[PDB]
Amino acid sequence: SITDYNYKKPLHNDYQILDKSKIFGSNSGSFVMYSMAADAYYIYNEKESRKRYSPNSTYKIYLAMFGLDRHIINDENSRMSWNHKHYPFDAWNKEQDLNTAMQNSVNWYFERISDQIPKNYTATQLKQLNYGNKNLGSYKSYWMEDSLKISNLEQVIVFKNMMEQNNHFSKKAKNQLSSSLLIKKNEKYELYGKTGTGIVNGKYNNGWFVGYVITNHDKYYFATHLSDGKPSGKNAELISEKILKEMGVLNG
Ligand SMILES: *[B]([O])([O])[C]SC1=NC2=[C][C]=[C][C]=C2N1[C]C1=C(C(F)(F)F)[C]=C(C(F)(F)F)[C]=[C]1
Repeated sequence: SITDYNYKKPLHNDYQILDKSKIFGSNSGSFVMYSMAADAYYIYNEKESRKRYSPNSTYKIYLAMFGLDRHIINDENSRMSWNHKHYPFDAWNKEQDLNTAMQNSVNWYFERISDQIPKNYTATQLKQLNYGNKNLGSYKSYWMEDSLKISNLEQVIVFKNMMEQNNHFSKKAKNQLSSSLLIKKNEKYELYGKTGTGIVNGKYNNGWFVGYVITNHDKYYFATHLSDGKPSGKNAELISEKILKEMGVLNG
């Protein structure tokens, strides 16, 4: 409870300090990146990077993986019919597959997955993944400004480990998840990721962008968290992309 707001485990790694305060501007937060070739971490605002926040829609990454693992969806059929409930976003008011659900951050699709996953399986997975505080609370949308929290630094460690280590998750599930996360591809790179946005009292409280980049030469996992200013998922994405471009990760 007391420091389940904080990730205190140190890195058995090389960790390079960054200054991206100019790109963040009047936004508060942190940026973490890991290079697979260097096996090294680059961090802006290491202090903020270890403070745990609700993952919001970034957790859909994991609900997707859990849904694939448990065969709730698969590569032949990940489609789910709209139940004819009018949401205030037209992209939600229709049938979805994993790709559209992930792209448009359709809560009801991922809530429908969560509803079919037994709590004991989720507790086991968060323990094995080392996902943040692993706090499931009431087990009702626990990832949306609720009990479950994770740090920006952990967003990178946990995602990298889940994808890159040989674990109980199949390659095909990781591949289908990856496809759902692809944002941009040109001759130089592929950019994958997921936004998250928390809203408290009609105001932005918490912005995320978690993802990875494949180039010709390397693979980088990264995440941006915004705690203040204009802390939206969209804004976290723009900041991520400016930082990655500057660092030579994104060309073209
Ligand atoms: B996840 O991205 O963190 C979920 S975002 C989310 N969930 C809800 C529930 C109720 C009301 C709003 C809401 N949002 C925000 C949202 C956004 C945006 F604010 F983040 F921009 C955008 C969209 C969409 F238009 F579809 F792209 C839907 C919801």
